[PDB]
Amino acid sequence: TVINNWLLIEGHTIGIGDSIADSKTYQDIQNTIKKAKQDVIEVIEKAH
Amino acid sequence: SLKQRLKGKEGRVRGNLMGKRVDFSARTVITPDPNLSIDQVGVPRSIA
Amino acid sequence: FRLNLSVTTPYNADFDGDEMNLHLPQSLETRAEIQELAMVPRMIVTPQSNRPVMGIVQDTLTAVRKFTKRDVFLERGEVMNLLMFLSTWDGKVPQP
Amino acid sequence: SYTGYNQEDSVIMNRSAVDRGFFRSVFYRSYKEQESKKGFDQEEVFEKPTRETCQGMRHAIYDKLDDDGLIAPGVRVSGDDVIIGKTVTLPTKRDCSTFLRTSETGIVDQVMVTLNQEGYKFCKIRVRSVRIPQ
Amino acid sequence: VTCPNHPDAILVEDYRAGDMICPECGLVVGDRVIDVGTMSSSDRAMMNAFKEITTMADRINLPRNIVDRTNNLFKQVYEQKSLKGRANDAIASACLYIACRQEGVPRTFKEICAVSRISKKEIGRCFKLILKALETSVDLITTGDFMSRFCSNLCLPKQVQMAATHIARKAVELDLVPGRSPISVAAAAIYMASQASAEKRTQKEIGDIAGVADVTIRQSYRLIYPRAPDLFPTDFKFDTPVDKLPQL
Amino acid sequence: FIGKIPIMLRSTYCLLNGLTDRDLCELNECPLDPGGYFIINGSEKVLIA
Amino acid sequence: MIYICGECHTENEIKSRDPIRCRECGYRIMYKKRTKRLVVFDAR
Amino acid sequence: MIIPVRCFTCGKIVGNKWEAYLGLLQAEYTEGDALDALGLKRYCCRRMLLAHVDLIEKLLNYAP
Amino acid sequence: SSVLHDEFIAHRLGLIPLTSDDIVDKLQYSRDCTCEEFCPECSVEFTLDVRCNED
Amino acid sequence: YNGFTGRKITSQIFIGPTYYQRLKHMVDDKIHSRARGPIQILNRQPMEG
Amino acid sequence: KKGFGKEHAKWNPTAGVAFEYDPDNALRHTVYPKPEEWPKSEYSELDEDESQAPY
Ligand SMILES: [Mg+2]
Ligand SMILES: [Zn+2]
Ligand SMILES: [Zn+2]
Ligand SMILES: [Zn+2]
Repeated sequence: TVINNWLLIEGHTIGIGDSIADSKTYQDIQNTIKKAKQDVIEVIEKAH
Repeated sequence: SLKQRLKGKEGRVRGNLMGKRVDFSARTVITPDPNLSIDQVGVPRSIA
Repeated sequence: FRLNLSVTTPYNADFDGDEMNLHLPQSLETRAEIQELAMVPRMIVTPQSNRPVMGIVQDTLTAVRKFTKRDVFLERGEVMNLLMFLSTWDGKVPQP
Repeated sequence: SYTGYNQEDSVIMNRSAVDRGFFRSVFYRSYKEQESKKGFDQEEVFEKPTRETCQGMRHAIYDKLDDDGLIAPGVRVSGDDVIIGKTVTLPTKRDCSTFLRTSETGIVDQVMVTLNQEGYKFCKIRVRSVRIPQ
Repeated sequence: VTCPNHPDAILVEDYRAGDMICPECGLVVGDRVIDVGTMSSSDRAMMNAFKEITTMADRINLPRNIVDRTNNLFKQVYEQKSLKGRANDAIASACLYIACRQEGVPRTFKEICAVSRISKKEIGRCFKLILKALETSVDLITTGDFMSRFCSNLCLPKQVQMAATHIARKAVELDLVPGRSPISVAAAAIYMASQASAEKRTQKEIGDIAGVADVTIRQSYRLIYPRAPDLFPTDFKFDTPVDKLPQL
Repeated sequence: FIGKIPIMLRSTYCLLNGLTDRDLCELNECPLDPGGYFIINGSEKVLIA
Repeated sequence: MIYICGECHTENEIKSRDPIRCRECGYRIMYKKRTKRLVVFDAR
Repeated sequence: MIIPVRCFTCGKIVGNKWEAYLGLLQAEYTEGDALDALGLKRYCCRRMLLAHVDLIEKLLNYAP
Repeated sequence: SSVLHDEFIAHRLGLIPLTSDDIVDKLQYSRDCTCEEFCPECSVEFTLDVRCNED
Repeated sequence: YNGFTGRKITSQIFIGPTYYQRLKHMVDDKIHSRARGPIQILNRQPMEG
Repeated sequence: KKGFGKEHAKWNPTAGVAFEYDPDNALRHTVYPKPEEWPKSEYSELDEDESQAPY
């Protein structure tokens, strides 16, 4: 009871500002993903 | 025949002595109500 | 039918179109034995794994995590307001 | 999260928007009855069963029925009302009938009378009922 | 069902709870007791006759409510067995003629002959025996009952069909045809009607449909012709003046 | 004569084949109804592939 | 009582225990006429 | 089937504006302009006209 | 005999706004007034009657 | 703003128009109760009425 | 008849009723995470290059 009745003073939600990241982060994520893909290609060629 | 009448699932022993239909029971949809205790439930007035 | 959330986790319920059966004790010995054996306060901890089955759930837990930081300060008005909802309250206001 | 009444897959909804037509709907339902001659003497017929002649009836009211044995459209038929009066002749007259289910509170929409495939007279009745979100 | 304490003036049956309590004071005289609502020798020939009844009814092709009573009429005729020593197929055919009349839609013996081997005379003979056998009355024929299918067989529009019916109706009310078979009369009226519309047909074709001849219609026509103009309904649209109605 | 075959609605052998919306509405039929089902004793039946 | 044809909408009193057909149209689907006892609604 | 007489959220009267919307659009006013000229502004009252399907004009094709 | 059923029209009527400028203070609540079901002291009677004849 | 006290809400709420549907399962159709109702005849077990 | 808006929503006399106070977070009743992305209120008295009044 007391935490619901405080919770209408504080309030809560989920938008899509809660679901996005800054460019510095996105660029770093893209860099590592590209490197991982290249490594798989190197493994494939040696097997042949 | 009297074997098929006293036989298995929905017979006279698996269907009328162990499992039987009981009077005095009502079912209704559930909805929240945070103003109740744990010890309580809220019954509508037509079922009651 | 209307029930408290803390009771959702034993029954494994959710409120998107479930249905729940209710049985009514008729004699007086059976109402006494349900009262002294199987009430919902008497079944908080389980013998299966010697821990409780019911704990704070859903919004209440998130709000409690945000009600108990160190930068959270309550003015006099909502101290009056929130202390209106305690059934186990002394009658005394704690000094801030 | 507003007051706790929308926890664990629920929704709070505006009451004074429901009063302006929000998500209001209607609900129709039809019933069939067919008079039949199952035997040479056992014969059925649509008629208004009278208390002293017919015998197997319940004490429910039979005033809404017309002379034919069917309810004219427009009346407000509630639960446990009789809508079709069908009497069987006894080898005097032993009446049957059709009653509503419980808790309908409908309004009789329209009544149709015609002949089905094997040529027995039969009728269809449609009941209208409005459903406001709750 | 009897209570020692007091007399029972009324015992309502509660359909909803499947219960029986007595209103005047109250007592379940009965609680939870009311539930809430080659081998064939006989008629080997009768059994086959109803297949043959069905096989006879099938040719006419119509909702067979007439047939079930035809089956019960025979069953009844069979049971008395006063007329047992007679041909079954004639009785079946006679049962059939009767049912159509019993349904208020008789079919001509001529038609009934089409679906059976029995002479019209033997059907008529058997018919009277059944009337006597089952002791039941009949009804008189009306022309309009055959206005529908014949005009249909000619694909004549309702207006002609309905006009004919009035012409027929007016003619019989005036008895312009004393003793004349209403079949030949209806047909001449139909002829007159068809002759009053673009849908004209030769008497022989009509005669062929009514199962009669063209000379048979010619006489009946001669009897109705004097009143050809006035016999028509007030709601009609000529395709040919009554003056220009042919003579034969 | 041999017998009678059911007819799938809106086929080339139905009474509604190649009609215009002014006539489909005149027989109390919906111009948007797709067709492709049978009418058997009042009911509407559909065949599953 | 009084019935309404399903095609031409011409009212015609059909007597008890009588065949079900229109007149001037020859049709076999009849609709019963609306009642004359009055029922009141709420705009609510 | 027919334009509601009141917006479900505000309560502003929206029923009388249906014919006008068709006319302004007919005049080739772009939809954005038409709504503004009618005077609806809040995006709860614009949803009323922007997303309305008029089924009453197709039930008037069946003879009574 | 229109396309909408009876309870559809009874609902689109209640939401029509009536001029309530000055005579709301002279009207009793129909549950307080000492009259019968209705009287010109706690009510106002309307009437509609339309018939379509042209095509 | 809060509707009961008119105060502002500390968080900002995500609001916008969406498209909802009304399913067929209504509650007027799923409520039922029994208390000493009609019983059968042969086995005297509770029966529907 | 006569009534008010607690009976039914056909008896209330008003469309939307706007209301607001403290157009700039001088009291910090609401807390912006990034106070720069928020449009300035219609009633504000701040400069064009400010976000909130000082607490
Ligand atoms: Mg679930
Ligand atoms: Zn007609
Ligand atoms: Zn609005
Ligand atoms: Zn009054």
